[PDB]
Amino acid sequence: SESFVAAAVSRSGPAVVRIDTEQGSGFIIDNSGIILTNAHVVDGASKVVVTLRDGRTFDGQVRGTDEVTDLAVVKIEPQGSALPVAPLGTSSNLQVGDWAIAVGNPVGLDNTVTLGIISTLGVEFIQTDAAINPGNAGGPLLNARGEVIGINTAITGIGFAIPIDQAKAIQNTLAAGGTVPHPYIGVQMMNITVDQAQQNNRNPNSPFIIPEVDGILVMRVLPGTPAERAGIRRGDVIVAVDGTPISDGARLQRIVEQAGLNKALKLDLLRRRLSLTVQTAQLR
Amino acid sequence: SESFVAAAVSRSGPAVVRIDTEQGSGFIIDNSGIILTNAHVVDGASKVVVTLRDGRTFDGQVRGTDEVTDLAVVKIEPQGSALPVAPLGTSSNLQVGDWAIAVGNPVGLDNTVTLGIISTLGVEFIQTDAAINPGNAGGPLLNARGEVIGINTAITGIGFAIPIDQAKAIQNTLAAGGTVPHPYIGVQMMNITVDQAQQNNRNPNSPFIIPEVDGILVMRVLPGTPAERAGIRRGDVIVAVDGTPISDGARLQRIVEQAGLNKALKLDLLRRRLSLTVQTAQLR
Amino acid sequence: SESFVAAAVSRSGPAVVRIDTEQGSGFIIDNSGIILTNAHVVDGASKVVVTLRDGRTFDGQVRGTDEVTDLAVVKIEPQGSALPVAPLGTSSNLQVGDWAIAVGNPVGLDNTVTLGIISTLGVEFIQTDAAINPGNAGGPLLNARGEVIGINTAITGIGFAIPIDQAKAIQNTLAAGGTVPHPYIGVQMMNITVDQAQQNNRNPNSPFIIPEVDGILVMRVLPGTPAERAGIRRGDVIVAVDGTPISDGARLQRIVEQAGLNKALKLDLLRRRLSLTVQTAQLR
Amino acid sequence: SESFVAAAVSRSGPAVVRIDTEQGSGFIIDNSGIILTNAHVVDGASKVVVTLRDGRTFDGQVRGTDEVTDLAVVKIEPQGSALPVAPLGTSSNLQVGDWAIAVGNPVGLDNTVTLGIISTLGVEFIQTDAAINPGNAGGPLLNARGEVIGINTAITGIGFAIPIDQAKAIQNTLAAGGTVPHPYIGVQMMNITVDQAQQNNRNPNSPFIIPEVDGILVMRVLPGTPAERAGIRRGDVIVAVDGTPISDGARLQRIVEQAGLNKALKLDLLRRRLSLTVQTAQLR
Amino acid sequence: SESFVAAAVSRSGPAVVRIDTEQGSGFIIDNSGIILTNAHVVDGASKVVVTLRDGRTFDGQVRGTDEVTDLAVVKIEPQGSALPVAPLGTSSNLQVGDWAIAVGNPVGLDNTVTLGIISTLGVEFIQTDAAINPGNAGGPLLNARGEVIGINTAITGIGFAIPIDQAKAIQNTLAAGGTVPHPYIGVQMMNITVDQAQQNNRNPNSPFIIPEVDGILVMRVLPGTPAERAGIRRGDVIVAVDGTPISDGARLQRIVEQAGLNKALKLDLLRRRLSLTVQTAQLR
Amino acid sequence: SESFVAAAVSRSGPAVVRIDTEQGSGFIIDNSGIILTNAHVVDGASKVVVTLRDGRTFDGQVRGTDEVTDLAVVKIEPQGSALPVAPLGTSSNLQVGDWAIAVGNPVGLDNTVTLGIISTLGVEFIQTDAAINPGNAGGPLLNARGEVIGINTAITGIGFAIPIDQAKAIQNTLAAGGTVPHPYIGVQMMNITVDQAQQNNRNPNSPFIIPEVDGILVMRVLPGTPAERAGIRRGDVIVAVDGTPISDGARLQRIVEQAGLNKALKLDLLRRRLSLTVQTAQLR
Ligand SMILES: [Mg+2]
Ligand SMILES: [Mg+2]
Repeated sequence: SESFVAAAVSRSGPAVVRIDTEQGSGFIIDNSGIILTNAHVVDGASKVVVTLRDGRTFDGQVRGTDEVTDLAVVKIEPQGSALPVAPLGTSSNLQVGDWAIAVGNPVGLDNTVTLGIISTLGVEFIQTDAAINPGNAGGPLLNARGEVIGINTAITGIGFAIPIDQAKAIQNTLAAGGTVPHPYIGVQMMNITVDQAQQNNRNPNSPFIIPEVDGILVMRVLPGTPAERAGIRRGDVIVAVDGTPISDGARLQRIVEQAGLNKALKLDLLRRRLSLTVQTAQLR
Repeated sequence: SESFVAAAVSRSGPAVVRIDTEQGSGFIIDNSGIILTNAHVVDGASKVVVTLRDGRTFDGQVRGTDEVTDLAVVKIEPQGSALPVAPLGTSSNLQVGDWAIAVGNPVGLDNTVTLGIISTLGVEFIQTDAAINPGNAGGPLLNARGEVIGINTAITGIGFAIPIDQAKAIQNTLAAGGTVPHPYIGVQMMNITVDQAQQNNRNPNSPFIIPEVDGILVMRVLPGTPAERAGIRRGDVIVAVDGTPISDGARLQRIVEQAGLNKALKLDLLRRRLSLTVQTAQLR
Repeated sequence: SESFVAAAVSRSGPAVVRIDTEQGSGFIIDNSGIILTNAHVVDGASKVVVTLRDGRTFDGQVRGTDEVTDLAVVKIEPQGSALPVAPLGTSSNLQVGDWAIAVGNPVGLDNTVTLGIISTLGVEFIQTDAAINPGNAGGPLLNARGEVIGINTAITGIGFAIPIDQAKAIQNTLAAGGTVPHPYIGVQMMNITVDQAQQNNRNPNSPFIIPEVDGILVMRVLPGTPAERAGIRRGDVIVAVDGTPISDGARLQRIVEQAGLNKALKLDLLRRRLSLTVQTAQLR
Repeated sequence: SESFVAAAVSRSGPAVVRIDTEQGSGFIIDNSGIILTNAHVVDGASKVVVTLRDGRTFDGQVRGTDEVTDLAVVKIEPQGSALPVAPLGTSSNLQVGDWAIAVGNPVGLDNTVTLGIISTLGVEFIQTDAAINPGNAGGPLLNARGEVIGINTAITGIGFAIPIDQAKAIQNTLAAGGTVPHPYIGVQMMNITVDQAQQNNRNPNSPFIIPEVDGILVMRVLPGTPAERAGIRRGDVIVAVDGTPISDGARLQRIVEQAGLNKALKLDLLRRRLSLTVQTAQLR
Repeated sequence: SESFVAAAVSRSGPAVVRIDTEQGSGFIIDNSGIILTNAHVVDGASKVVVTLRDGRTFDGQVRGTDEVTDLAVVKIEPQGSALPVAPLGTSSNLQVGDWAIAVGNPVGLDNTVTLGIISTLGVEFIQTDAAINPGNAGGPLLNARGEVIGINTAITGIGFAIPIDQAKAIQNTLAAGGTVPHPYIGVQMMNITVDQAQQNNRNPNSPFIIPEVDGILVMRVLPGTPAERAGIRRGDVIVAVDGTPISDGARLQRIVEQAGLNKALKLDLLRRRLSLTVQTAQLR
Repeated sequence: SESFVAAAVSRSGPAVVRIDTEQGSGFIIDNSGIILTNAHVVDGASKVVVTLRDGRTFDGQVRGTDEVTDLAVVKIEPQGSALPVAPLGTSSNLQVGDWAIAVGNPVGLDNTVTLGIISTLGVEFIQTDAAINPGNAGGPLLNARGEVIGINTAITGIGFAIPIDQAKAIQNTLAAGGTVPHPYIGVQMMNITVDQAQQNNRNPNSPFIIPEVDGILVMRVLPGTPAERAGIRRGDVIVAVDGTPISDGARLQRIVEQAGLNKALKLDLLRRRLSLTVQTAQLR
């Protein structure tokens, strides 16, 4: 009778809510009034209005946002009949080609639904060709069974969603109104190849000579950052973190994250050879 | 062998025609030469050319259009072999998430087909993420079985279709060349909340003070309308139709429609308190 | 467990490669290192870099391109473990409405996948509503079983793909570095109807009077072509090829192709009545 | 003490008025309330408001406009103190390089003045590099002595002015509310040279072959005109008016004007050779 | 030998300086290092570099700016040979049509000079058609004798200059680093006519009914102003200042200025009839 | 009777010609048919048509162009009545503020004239606020007496003219069809200050560290130039030509010009310290 899409919607779309600050979608994940959405939906208003698909409206309190992840948590007070809940899936089970259903509640009285698949898997955003629109953003992304596997964002036609397993790791902290830790050092960085460095040094108009190595080229030192304060300059080649050699910027990020906030890291750089200690700080 | 899409197409795509005035698609709904399409396809030409998927061309007479609904009826003369017919479904059975197939015949010799789902259900347009293109517009929107459930229009990526059950109510009148009745009074109107009226009255630069009530705020009086002729002004709050209180613009529309053409309605308004009688007229 | 999309991807996505000249996708079609892609991906670089989904990189030699078809062949040297291969389907079995899966490898370490259907069938491009993006272009278009039925191009939302059976006819020639033959004469041409010619001649501002016939109107003589060299002018009506009457430009194309390169064709034209011989030349 | 500009302004700027319909400048040319301005200033309002530099306001009646010349006449009722008057010069005495002073009264309480020279002399517009602005348009253009030699228009930096001697020929008719005669036939026409016709006929993509002559090529037949009604077509070469040969479009214009309204002219044309009679009509 | 322009330049152009913060022109008005320019040239840098036409460079201290007037004063230390000085004229002697010469020193080693006239006389800006360019802005505007009558700004082709007599009234205060007083109340205001109020009240879509009077219509209440704090709303009609009736916004401005800073004014308003006291504050 | 502008025009405007290749102005400078104009007017056509203000047309031969100066020489054959000639002035006598008159002949039958002054004096272009338009470009720029002091170009409102004394130095060579020598080395170069180099080195994102000196910073090495072939790189600081120190790019240009074509220059550079020999080549 019903397609599998209409069925998944029937499972999880009741709990998809409209969110208005004076706008987008979110979804209730616990009978106690915990609601997930995007930071772009709510921030920086601390007061929102939630509307259930059934037309019940609630005074929503923004519990906190994490701009780095584009996630926020809103709480409402469960009065009267029980709040419908969307069941959460696991995004680590996704495969490219899995069905993907994007549900909004932009009006408050019905769901908006679009269908597509998982297009890419890496925030490590899920990519999908399920059309993602305003108002549909901040709503859930379901798998074929109707479980939440992600949170739509309005970021072609390809759309991005925050994997659910990332929200599930951040949810406690955001509900408590705390700051999610995001350590960084503040450089735009690029993996540099020796063929790329010799190629660079052949060009009379490259901005700077590069020491013909496999490394992490500092492309830019962001203002106000630990990297600027440590004295790092554009054109520096990062050759290793403390001891371990590196040629991959993505690996450097993971070393900085595993360090934590307010940790000193020692960097091996070429400018000459130069070691500098950077104090990780919170990305803002 | 064939997917369900290819099957539905085989059922109803024979009857999808190309329409040219010197362009878009339509479909034959009766063996006697009755064809449905959009008003935007044909109007305001009274003579079109119809081409069947099989390459037979016919001199088409536009029987009439309804611009308010975006619907038109074209008739051809069934000579020779029988005209293929698309079977009509029922749009009141649709659910969000149901499959949706948009078929055109822009060239005249083959169908254009796109696949998506029903995205929203409210003209109360069907929304679909089945890509709707020029030339594909005015063609049918099928369900998974191949029955017509709507009429594509070229109005993201989200597309709009006129539900079939609306055409089926208008079809006799348009085929006879009559005017479909569309009574209105000629106001852009907005539901006003007391928190919205107090919020409005807090702003030194709101255009006008609003009497702090739940009502229908007149946002604009359209020129040449029954509302202008009755003396209604921007900033009037409609408080009730005759007797019945109202705070919903959508409800006012339904009262005006249920009235009919050339009917006097009594409006309760705040400007002071003021009653005015409006004479419904045909929307054009 | 896996949808049919995820399964087809598992079948053929291993062989989808990233292609970089200093960018797009291609796919290995033979264990000996033969790779297909678009001409737009590679041309006019004769050296590219191929990356398999598994992260193995190869020094790719562009074997040749055919700009008219938008096809190119790249060869790599199969060292070590065997190159994964995508199985080729047959595009003459496609029907509109058949599922269509567009696979890229833009990064080199994973597939990009989008889902849609066959939208049109006529280069006679496959049209699909499977979203086709940069980086996803030059990759394969699969059927529901995972066989290659086409080659994506970045040419709405509707996308174009080169049918596989066309590549399969060109592949030997391109791999050998030869030129695919594309004979033409160099006219923009239009089928002219007597109602269209009388309609034209009614307009005081038509550029030229047309002899009120069914023919092939020469709309433009391209510079440097066999048609310019034969003396053909804009406004000429082609009435027949040698002996056979013609009113269809598409038929004229097929007569010129069946002729071959450096073949004289005799054209019957109205300007007066005038016969001219054109020497087919290679389209560039 | 005063430059010659300030002196000319003192002479004629009192009579420069502001004109508002709910805007631009004009000037009083007779103590009885006759005011000149542009058609663009006033049309198509029949009621304007005039303001003298001294702040006196008058209810102005538009007496008529001539859109072809961009001239209009406004009348006011001289009550109280006498209306200041600008003295009229003669534009046939102008030479290129003569000083030119453009005066407006956009506000109503002061003049706007700009200085430049006569740049070109051919409506046969005076060109000047005296900056001509909105509000300054419709005001007078003075010579170094302060006499009106033209009427500014807002048509680089080069500005256009209607020569005074043209207004002086139209003024009686416009004041009486009559229509100024402007006979025409309705063709965009071009002088054609034999080198230009042979050059044209060499181009395979010229719209039409031209009979290799010195003539008046009809470039376009305007819709609704005497030329369309006479059957003239684009690509016709006009070879002579009745009897007199012609190769100059500007000469043809003067023959049509000297004819008058509703006069039959016989045209010698090449299409073949063809004579057609055209009935001059009023340009609108 | 020299035109009068070249002579005036020789008189005052020596003292025209280039001003750079890391740009525009200024001029020395006193042998002690006092320099005038625009606020837009310098603000908000407190340190600039001055260059004399002779190539001497000085470390300039910005003494203060008045953004409302677009004026600033820069001081340098007169070492060595005496600073050249431009003599100041009087702008109250200007007449429209007087010659006007705009001098810059954008490079530092020569003057830029343009010639035009005084176009309008009302900050009450001088308008001129002497071309005013970047780098030429902040330099002096001379009369035919070479005296400074204004200060160019880069605010068609019409240019604006600050009259010298306004600078001369502000110069002491700016040199001392004080704030020039600019009292205001914070309303966009419009003179309203009874024909304009009846015309307004005829329009069903005017934002508000106007009490059919000659007054000062409050068009907007600027945020953060004395008018917002006094409770004035858009659509209020100001009928009088304390006691004196008013229908002219320009007159209200002069009453507020003559009041001074931190003065209470009583306003007669229609909304009903309503009196409100406003506390003048400094325009920023 | 006539202003001084009309008089200068009468002196030199007869010799101002229209130039068409299938457009702009030029002027006859010798009774033997020598005509000056801009390179932009004619190049790269070797055949033009000249029209005298009196309506005589001549077959013009382009004798050569110098793109670096924007100058060209056209020759015609003096048949019949004598060619009118414009007398040449001397641009080294110009002063800023001197009157300047720009004359064109765009139509062929009259002059276009605009008036302004000399705005700047440095190709070392004359700047003027005499409006310079298409068609007026390539015509002469006169002084108040009517002598040619420059050649208008269509390069605000400020216009550029080539000083006559530069043409007079190039004229023989261009008339003979030779190449004017323009030696260069091919660097975009900038005077660098120690405060600018320390300022640069403070910025973490400057492309390169600069050795804290007064020099000539190489900003860019143009492709295909003597500088690229000598191995000069972006970021090099030129410290001296052979022996003589330099901190001024304009001085370096004059040393290269005084060298001539195909001369070796020795450059002192910082990169380290480095000397390189550059072979001057012709600027193209
Ligand atoms: Mg889709
Ligand atoms: Mg000017």
